Amino acid sequence: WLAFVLV
Amino acid sequence: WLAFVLV
Amino acid sequence: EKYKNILEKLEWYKNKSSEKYEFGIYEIDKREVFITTKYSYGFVNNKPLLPGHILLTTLKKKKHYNDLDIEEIIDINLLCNFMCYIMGNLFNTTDFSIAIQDGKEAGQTVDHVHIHIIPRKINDIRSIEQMEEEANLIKSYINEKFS
Amino acid sequence: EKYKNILEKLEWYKNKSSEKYEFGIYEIDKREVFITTKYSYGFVNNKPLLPGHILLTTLKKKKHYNDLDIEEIIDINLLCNFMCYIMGNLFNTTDFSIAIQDGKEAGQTVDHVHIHIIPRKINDIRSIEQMEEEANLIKSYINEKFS
Ligand SMILES: [Cl-]
Ligand SMILES: [Cl-]
Repeated sequence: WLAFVLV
Repeated sequence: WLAFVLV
Repeated sequence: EKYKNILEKLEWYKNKSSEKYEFGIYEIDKREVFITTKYSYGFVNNKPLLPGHILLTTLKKKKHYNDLDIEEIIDINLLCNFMCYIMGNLFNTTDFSIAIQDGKEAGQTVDHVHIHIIPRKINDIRSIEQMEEEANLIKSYINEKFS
Repeated sequence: EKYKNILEKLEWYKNKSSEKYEFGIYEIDKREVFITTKYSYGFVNNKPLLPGHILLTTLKKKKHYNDLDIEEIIDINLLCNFMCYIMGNLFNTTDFSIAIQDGKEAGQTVDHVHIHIIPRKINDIRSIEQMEEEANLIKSYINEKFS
């Protein structure tokens, strides 16, 4: 979170 | 991947 | 035998359930739950990022991953591996995004440890009806293959 | 005692090492490794997304999470929980992004199961020197607190 799946 | 951390 | 052995470690049996399913301040409808283990449960996501997006959480409300006891860490992680196998067979994929948003600054919105399992494919809100249907498909498959 | 108990389960001891560290087709320099267990190892990331970004992988090359044996699943996951505790103490945070890119369509670039642990804070390439320094800080802390 919040730039890719799942960060 | 590729829209949040870490997806 | 690998997955049957995991289910034995998770103390699973067909129709195993909990009287209530707490997730943070929220309560999960029993119709949305596809598996219950000694320490954890799996339920379909009401706001999936992609199809087959599921959640695994502890039966006991614990905020951070480091609040879990050794037995809970093993339980939730063996369930995760088992569910990637099941979802793999159901959604016809070998690829998954697996993640824990361990804390507010990691994007956690519900104060209760949970693992996201998201099936993935090339270039990839839900009603109780759709959720019950999805949970039923998962539960039915587990029952068919594992007794 | 919780973390000491995990280390006993991981069969860890101060200075435990492996003769070689394989990661997919790549080889990890021993200077970048901060912990070795019965089935896994932890190493500093050469391309961190944020400070303290570390990787955990299996000593045996296995592509998918579902290729792991029960003992390996337990080992890598107990190490993950242990490392969130250590990194939490070192980077002064309680929040982490924990993730597995399980397959090419989940963004996996190295064909070997690995867990990403990324310390997180509000509104958040490396040389062998910086990497050795970071791995040394982690290894030194584990040694100091756990014998
Ligand atoms: Cl909550
Ligand atoms: Cl590779």
